Amino acid sequence: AASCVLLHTGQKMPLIGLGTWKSEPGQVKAAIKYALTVGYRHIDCAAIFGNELEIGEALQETVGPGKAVPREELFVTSKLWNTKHHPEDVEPALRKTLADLQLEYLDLYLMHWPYAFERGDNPFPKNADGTIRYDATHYKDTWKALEALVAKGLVRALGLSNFSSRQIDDVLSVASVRPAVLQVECHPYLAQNELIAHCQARGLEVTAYSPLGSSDRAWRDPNEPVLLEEPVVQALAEKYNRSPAQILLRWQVQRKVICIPKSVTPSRIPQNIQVFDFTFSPEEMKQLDALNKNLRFIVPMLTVDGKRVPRDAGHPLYPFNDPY
Ligand SMILES: NC(=O)c1ccc[n+]([C@@H]2O[C@H](COP(=O)([O-])OP(=O)(O)OC[C@H]3O[C@@H](n4cnc5c(N)ncnc54)[C@H](OP(=O)(O)O)[C@@H]3O)[C@@H](O)[C@H]2O)c1
Repeated sequence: AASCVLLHTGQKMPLIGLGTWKSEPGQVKAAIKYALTVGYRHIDCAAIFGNELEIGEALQETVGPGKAVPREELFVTSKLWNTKHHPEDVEPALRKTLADLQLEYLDLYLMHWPYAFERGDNPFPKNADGTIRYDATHYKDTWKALEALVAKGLVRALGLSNFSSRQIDDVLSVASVRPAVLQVECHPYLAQNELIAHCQARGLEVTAYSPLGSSDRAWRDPNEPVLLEEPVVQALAEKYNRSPAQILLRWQVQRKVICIPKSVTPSRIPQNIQVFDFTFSPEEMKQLDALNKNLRFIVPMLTVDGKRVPRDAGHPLYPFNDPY
């Protein structure tokens, strides 16, 4: 039970994938192997997560010309970190990921963010005051260097992560290799309808990260409301005899949006992919659609005067200034 969408490159990309953000080492390995046993065929990774090494070890014993899962039947994604936007660094950054992942090619390689950070070995270049010392490379230059990778057959498809509609069109206006996927935060509170309509218009499929709301991200502490716990989600969870998260994921699945739910919990892993045997009626979709309130949770902290404000909102290539 795992449907998929067809990318413009002709690749079959499963609607459900295994997220690995914060899936620390000594934990993601166990998660990966079990996920594969339960049907997962789509794994979502990132160099910044600092766990691709352990992921490579899991795939080294579950995927191969002998294991239970053929390499070609797996869809592996990864992303180019912000400190590797300079054209020169792009291939070394990709290769490194392949080394850690122990693969010969990625099925999808995404630019993690449209804005760059000072190049170097420090994933988070700060200075004195502790502020992030950015870089000025434009995403279009990083993108052309990313295209050379598809040429060398190191990556089958390219995509964008955290890009705005304007930035997406900016890449499309000069692309020799067109983005196949747009990965953004997406769930009932941030439905991304406008962006989704935009991508459909540009031939890009949409991947939703933090589909459950990230439960509490790597930084958050409001007080309410909580995506899970919304009465509609609970009502549907009761009606279809499924967990609140399955309801959130099914919602995305039903509207053809790819989801890469993250989990290192044995009992949730199989549940997060088991969202293909039930369906919501049009009215229930409407009810879930009504939860939309253009609210995004995956943004910075850099607390200032007892106030939470975006840390990188100052970057000229910041993706969240425009409506979408
Ligand atoms: N491109 C980007 O910029 C970007 C950024 C961030 C993340 N991502 C990707 O998106 C993936 C998922 O996003 P996300 O991890 O932020 O959030 P998410 O998948 O919405 O939520 C993950 C949290 O939900 C819990 N959870 C998982 N399944 C559950 C279930 N069935 N019921 C209740 N709780 C459940 C997890 O706990 P346990 O693990 O303890 O089960 C974890 O604390 C990441 O792993 C990563 O691959 C991409």
